[PDB]
Amino acid sequence: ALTADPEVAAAAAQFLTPVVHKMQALVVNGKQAHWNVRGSNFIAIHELLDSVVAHAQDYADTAAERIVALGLPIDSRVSTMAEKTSTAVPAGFAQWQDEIKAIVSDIDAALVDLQAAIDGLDEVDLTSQDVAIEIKRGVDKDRWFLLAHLA
Amino acid sequence: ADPEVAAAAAQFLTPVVHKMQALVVNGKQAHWNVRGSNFIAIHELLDSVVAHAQDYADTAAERIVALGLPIDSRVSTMAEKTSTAVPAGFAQWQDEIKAIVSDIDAALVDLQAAIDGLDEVDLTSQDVAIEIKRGVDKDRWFLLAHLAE
Amino acid sequence: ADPEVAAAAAQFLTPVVHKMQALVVNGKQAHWNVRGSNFIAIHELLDSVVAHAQDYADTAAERIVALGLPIDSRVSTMAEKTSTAVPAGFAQWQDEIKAIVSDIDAALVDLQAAIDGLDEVDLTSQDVAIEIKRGVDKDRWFLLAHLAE
Amino acid sequence: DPEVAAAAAQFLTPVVHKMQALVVNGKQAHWNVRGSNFIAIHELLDSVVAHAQDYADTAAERIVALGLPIDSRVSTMAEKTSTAVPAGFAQWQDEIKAIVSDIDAALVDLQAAIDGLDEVDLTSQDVAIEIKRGVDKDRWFLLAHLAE
Amino acid sequence: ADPEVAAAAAQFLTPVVHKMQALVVNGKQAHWNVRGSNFIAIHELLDSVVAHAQDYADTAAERIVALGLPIDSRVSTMAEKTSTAVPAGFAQWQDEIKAIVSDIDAALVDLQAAIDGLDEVDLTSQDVAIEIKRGVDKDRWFLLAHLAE
Amino acid sequence: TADPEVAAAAAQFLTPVVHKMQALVVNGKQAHWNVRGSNFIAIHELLDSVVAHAQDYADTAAERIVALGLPIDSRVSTMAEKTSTAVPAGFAQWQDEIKAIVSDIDAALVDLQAAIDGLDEVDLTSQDVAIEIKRGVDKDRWFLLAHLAE
Amino acid sequence: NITTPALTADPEVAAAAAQFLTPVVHKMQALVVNGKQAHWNVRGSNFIAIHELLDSVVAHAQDYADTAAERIVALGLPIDSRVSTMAEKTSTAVPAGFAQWQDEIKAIVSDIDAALVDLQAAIDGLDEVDLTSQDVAIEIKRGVDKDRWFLLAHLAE
Amino acid sequence: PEVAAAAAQFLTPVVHKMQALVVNGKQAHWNVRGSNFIAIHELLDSVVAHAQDYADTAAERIVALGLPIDSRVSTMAEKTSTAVPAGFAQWQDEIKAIVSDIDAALVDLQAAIDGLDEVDLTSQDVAIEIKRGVDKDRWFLLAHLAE
Amino acid sequence: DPEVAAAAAQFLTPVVHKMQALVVNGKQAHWNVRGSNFIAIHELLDSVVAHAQDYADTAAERIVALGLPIDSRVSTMAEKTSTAVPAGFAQWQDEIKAIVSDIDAALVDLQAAIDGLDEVDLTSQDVAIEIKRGVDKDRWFLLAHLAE
Amino acid sequence: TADPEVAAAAAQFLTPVVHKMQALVVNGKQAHWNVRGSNFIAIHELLDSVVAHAQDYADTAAERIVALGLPIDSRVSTMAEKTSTAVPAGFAQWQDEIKAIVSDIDAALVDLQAAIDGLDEVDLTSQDVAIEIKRGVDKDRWFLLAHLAE
Amino acid sequence: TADPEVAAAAAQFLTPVVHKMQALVVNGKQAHWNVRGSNFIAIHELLDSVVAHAQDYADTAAERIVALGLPIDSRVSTMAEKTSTAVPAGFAQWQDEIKAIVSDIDAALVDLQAAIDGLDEVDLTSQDVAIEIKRGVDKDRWFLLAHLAE
Amino acid sequence: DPEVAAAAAQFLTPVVHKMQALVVNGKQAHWNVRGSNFIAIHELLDSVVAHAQDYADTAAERIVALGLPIDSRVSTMAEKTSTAVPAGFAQWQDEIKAIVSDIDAALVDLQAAIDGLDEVDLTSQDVAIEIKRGVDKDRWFLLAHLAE
Ligand SMILES: [Fe+3]
Ligand SMILES: [Fe+3]
Repeated sequence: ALTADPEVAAAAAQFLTPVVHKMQALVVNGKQAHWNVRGSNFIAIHELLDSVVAHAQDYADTAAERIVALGLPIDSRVSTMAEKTSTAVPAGFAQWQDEIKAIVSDIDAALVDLQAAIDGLDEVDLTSQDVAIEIKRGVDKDRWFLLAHLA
Repeated sequence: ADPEVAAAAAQFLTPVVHKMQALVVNGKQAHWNVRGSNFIAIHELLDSVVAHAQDYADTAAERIVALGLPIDSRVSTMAEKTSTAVPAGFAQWQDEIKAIVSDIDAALVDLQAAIDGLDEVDLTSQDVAIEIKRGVDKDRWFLLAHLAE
Repeated sequence: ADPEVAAAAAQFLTPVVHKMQALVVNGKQAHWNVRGSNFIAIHELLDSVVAHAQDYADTAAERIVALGLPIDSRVSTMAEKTSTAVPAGFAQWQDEIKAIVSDIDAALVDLQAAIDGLDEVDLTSQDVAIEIKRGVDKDRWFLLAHLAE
Repeated sequence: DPEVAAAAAQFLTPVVHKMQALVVNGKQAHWNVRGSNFIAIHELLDSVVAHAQDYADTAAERIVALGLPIDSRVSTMAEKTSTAVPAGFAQWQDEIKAIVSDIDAALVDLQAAIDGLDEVDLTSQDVAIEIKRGVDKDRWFLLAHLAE
Repeated sequence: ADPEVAAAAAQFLTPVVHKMQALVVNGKQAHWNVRGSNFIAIHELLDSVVAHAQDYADTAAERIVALGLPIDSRVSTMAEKTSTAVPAGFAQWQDEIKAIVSDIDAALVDLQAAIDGLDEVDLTSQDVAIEIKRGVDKDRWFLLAHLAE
Repeated sequence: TADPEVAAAAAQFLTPVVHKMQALVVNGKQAHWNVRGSNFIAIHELLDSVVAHAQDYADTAAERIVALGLPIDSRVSTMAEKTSTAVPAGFAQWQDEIKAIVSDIDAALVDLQAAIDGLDEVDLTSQDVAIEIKRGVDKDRWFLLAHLAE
Repeated sequence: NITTPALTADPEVAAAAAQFLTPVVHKMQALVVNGKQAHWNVRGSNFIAIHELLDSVVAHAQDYADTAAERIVALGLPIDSRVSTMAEKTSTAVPAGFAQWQDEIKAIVSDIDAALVDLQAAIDGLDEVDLTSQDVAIEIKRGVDKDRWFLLAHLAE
Repeated sequence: PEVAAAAAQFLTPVVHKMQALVVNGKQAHWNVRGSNFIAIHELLDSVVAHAQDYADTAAERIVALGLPIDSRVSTMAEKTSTAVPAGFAQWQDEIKAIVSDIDAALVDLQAAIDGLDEVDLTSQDVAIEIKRGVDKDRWFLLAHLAE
Repeated sequence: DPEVAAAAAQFLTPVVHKMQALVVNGKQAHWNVRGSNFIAIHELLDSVVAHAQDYADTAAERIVALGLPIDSRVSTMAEKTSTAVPAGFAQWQDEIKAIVSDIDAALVDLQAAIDGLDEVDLTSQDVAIEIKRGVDKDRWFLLAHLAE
Repeated sequence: TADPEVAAAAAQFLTPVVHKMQALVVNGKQAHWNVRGSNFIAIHELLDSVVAHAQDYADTAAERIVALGLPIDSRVSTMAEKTSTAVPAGFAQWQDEIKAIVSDIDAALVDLQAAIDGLDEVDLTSQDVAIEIKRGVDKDRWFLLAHLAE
Repeated sequence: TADPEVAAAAAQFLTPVVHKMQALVVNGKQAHWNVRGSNFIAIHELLDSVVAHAQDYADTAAERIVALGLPIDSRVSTMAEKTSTAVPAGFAQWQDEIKAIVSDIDAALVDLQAAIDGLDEVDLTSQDVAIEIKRGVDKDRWFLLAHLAE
Repeated sequence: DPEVAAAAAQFLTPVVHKMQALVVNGKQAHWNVRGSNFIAIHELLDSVVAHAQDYADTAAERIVALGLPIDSRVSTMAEKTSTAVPAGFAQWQDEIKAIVSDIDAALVDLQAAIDGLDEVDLTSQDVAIEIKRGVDKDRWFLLAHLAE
């Protein structure tokens, strides 16, 4: 996809690439939490986590395709993703409160990156900014549904 | 209940979870970055490879957990245990297919070991491995038939 | 037919029909009577268990009938052949879960014996028992996961 | 008082037992039915079973919503119900007569629930009236086959 | 017509409209502000209670309008005729359940009054109240079972 | 982590949106039930869709507030203090129902436009919620109003 | 052979259903035919809204005829709703050709009014006799009362 | 007016007979008895839903061309007759009675196809489509008596 | 014989142009219609547009299926068609009359196709017949509103 | 190394299954069109369901052989050479169509059991394919034959 | 009382169409399973759609014959005597699968046109069946052949 | 402020015209496309067409909802619009290139709308941004085919 302004494409890649890596990692780590969660709220949190993962897969895809449509590649191979990301999700079985605290922590780091994209794209490309804004609304809502459980 | 039955099954199935889950991530990579004369049909087919891979990853991982054992499928553990030929950047559809087929071949090696090895251990977990192997053998053919020429 | 092939399946699949269909009735009982902080999630979870049990009971019974033998699964015969831990009246969700898992664990013994017993005799009926065991093992995990810690 | 909750359980409890028993004995007929009408009757019996399970759930939960438990364990249900459904294979005409006989007994309980709840609780009465409309229709779909 | 039939419908169903419509708004209040260990299940359950209450308000109101009489359920009038135990802000789920159960109990008084009052007047409008009462009694149990023991 | 000031300022802009939208649900139903006249079925139906949109908008705005970590007071008593309606008490011709609901919508549009201008310097994510609500509300207003054009 | 289960299990309750629901079936079934006539022939400024609203009134009337008829038959007595009988037992204000939508509405409401009289008589006559059949009449009266309002509201005020 | 007139001449009998078939097929559906009850009760409902569609299609064809249709119950009854029994009947007899009503409708359908042929091929297509469906329905019914 | 394809192209091409034009001009009437019947007519015109797009597709694909190109570019379509749809806001009665006038012109061409394909290609003729059935019905749905 | 015997065995054991399932589609359609008598609608529909299942089993078996890298010859001419039907050439009573279809099914079950036996030692993934087809076909058989238990 | 000529003409002109469409299901599946090369997935899928359409057309044309009171013989053995295919025995490139399929479709179209012309004086209802099948087959043929336009 | 509605009409009007023209020229390309990618490109063009028709409706109804008419008659649309889509049969690479060219022109107008609405009306700006996001994506799906 060409195109007209290499500066617009370069800004989208710069601000949206970290969003892709963190959303795609949240699919893999969210799956881990969903399989390994235990305790009194299992079925609800098991299912809430699968929701979060479905959302994160869709956000990863939207952000990535926005980049590619502007004519730049994205490297989101597993090795790259793992170099660029970190998770607090436990290695094995864990009580639901603890999986929520871990997922909320990964969500918090994605939000830092989404907010950086919103500010960064504001004077360069409002169309790519809108992608980060839409992702941010969905993630802020997921974060509330997770965290409401701990209050 | 024999805990070595569950542990042995987890040992056969864990590589399948790691490889299927990496196939989801690396297939998305190929789905985003593919170019060339067959773009739309391959971009769509890779997405359906990915959706199958995610299901197979879920089926295998929840067999392990149903057997009572945890599964370490964190991003960090997955990268340590898997490797991909999917290119880093834009690539022609033939090259994307070849690389996804190579990742699949390595998954089929672990599925065949799981099928052989579960035969003496746990037939219900064997069946999970056969079911994933049927589906994966079919994706492999859909991909490879494009290069037959 | 081979007269033994049919007789082996009635013998191994019959107790699965009886326990699966008893699990529909006692599942409903738990579903109606369950109380406490997790009511809505467990009320629905149990409904899902009942729906699976009903499907599994049909699949096993219809496999037996397809091979040409009758099945006696009247209320009276089922009560003779089955037992339940589900309480008579209101009970906290933890206790409903333990009671149903107990009932499942008994079904699992009969499924595993059908899997072992069908192995050199009728692989088509063995597949029925395997397919039912997979779903029952998963329903047991969803129930049991609630009681960890 | 609610002696009003107690009346629901008295009049609706029989309904839960007979409907729930109809799910099991209905499935028995469905599996074991034979002969020239197999597929229409096998299907129709599966439809009667689905209805029965719904009615059992509606009656039971009406009782629980009022505050009283229900004992519908397999043992209690067997003690309080009887079936004419044959132990094994049987012609479609015989399965019908057996099932209609099981329906006729439930209908007796539903009518006693309608009459009994009339001066006590119209909301529970309405549950038994709803179930009786469905069970009356099921009985006709079955029995019209033998009309002949 | 006989104008006393429409008049008794409006007299006994109007409070059902006001309290069902109020339960939609105050239900949404509790749905948004609910907090604690059971959040997702209770947040969803309350949304279902709100959807039922909206349907019930509609059914009762259209029965009145179909008999030829108007209904005043503007916000101002509905606020004069109803009150709520739902808190102004964030609250634990046990407290939201108790507040909403309180509101349901007042609507139940009015439903039973309609059922009794419409019995020698209009059995078609009586049936509308009976249908709403069946749904509200079930909703009430779903909420209240979470608090039991 | 994240500026409580931003959240607090955003809740202030969105809170009137929630009260006005939730009131349009109740007032719109009022109009839906009591509307009369030659256009009854079309307008009775349009009002139902207006009510269903309004309820979604109330839910999106309120959920945005709570996602920012703040409570929302939308009890009936509070909503009645902060809102008023032109919808008649009883039976009304469809022309009069449209003019009343348009007047209620117009007042919502004032709060919406204030959210949009004010959130531009506070939170663009919250501002997008208000923009999405105003696009739908604007459209609903035209569908109502086009009827009176002649 | 045989003979066995009775087909008409309660002949007095059967007879009450047939006595009170038969007129319901004939008028509901007639409403389907005459509703379609109005649906086809309606003209004027409200054409499309009215054309469609008449189509739902027709679909309701068909389902109510079916519910009423199958209640009678389930209880064990036949129903004669052949075209010749329904025509003897029913009449319509619906015009023979094209008619403006207000006049179609008035005609349909007049046919619904005659149906409502039969439904109220059924609700009253089944009251001490068969509450299950009564419930069928109540359910139909609720939906017919609502369709009457939808039609009639158009002519207010 | 010529095409409108031809449409009215040929499709009007189709409307009357299809709408009658709805009412008389409903009668057969309620009152059918016998070893084949469920399959025939359900098959008769499907014939009734087709007949209602066919009436609606033929009727709107006439009206779209500018002529009214009188399909009130009194007019339909004056123009149609049925062999459907007044009460309970065995399914073999409901099928013979319904196939009789259908044979009558087929004669009017074929007349409409022959008569619209020099006049209006678009109205003629309505008659053909109805006939295809009604021939199929007649076969589903009649196959049951083939032995 | 290449003259089957040529006849279809000859009789179906004006049908594609007028149906495609009706999508655009009907969208125009859809956006700009005002007055007491707004929502009903705004919806009805969307439905006319959806049908017209389908008719255009069916006719054009019949031509291409027979082996011949179709020139339905905007520029060509505009040379070949005219509309009475007003430039701006108009009352619903006026939108209906202007769309009925564009439909009447489409009917002249459909009828010429039906007559012209009669001795040549009954399969292409069936395409014209099917489109004409649907457009005759649309015209009535519009016009009935003005009967009074 | 890779192993060709796994593929050749699948083709050996699954190919009769493809041809017999595919011929059942065509002969089952024949019985479906030409069936007559007291049970016509129920049998006519039943047979359509058996044909839908048979088409699925053919596809499943074929694509298994293809996925393993080997071609399948299932042209009409080849299929006709390798298969045979008891279905009558013209109209037949439903009891006779049922007997003819059950006979075609019985022959296909012989090949499925040979495939299940033959694949046990060689390729359990393909064996599974045959087991799944056999469960469906065994059940189709019963639904048909139950009508003759009379 | 029914004209024996109407039935006989429909059997005469529609029976070849049933044989050719039913064969196209079988040979189309063969092409679907065995196709290869750069357009695999798009043609694999396009062939399944042509197979489904061919099955629907087979059904429609056969049911028209039986509705008129005549049986039809579409057993595998008869269908094979009466049809032939160019679809290859094994793996083939997608260009050659398209060409083969088009060739089978061209043979069906000559029979469709013969039905349309021959039913014109006898039975317009049966001619309509042939007309409808021909519109769909002419479209399938275009979708296949346009790939070879380069 | 009627300067708002006037801004939306100024900036959104070229969007309505070029999207609506893309429907007609997109159908032309979809009908006439040929070559080794026929079915995938035939289907992709139908999807671009369906998006374009929705983008046109969204932009036009934004203008109308603000209280201004829109002239999108065929004749006005043709005056304001140009296509590079060939008159007849063309290879899929040429149709892609022609359509992409038509999409590039729409994107200039979309960008002018985004930039021009920024200080006037953020609600109409958002319409243009949403349209631009979908149009950028469709352009990529088309153009990725030509990367070799
Ligand atoms: Fe999972
Ligand atoms: Fe919400």
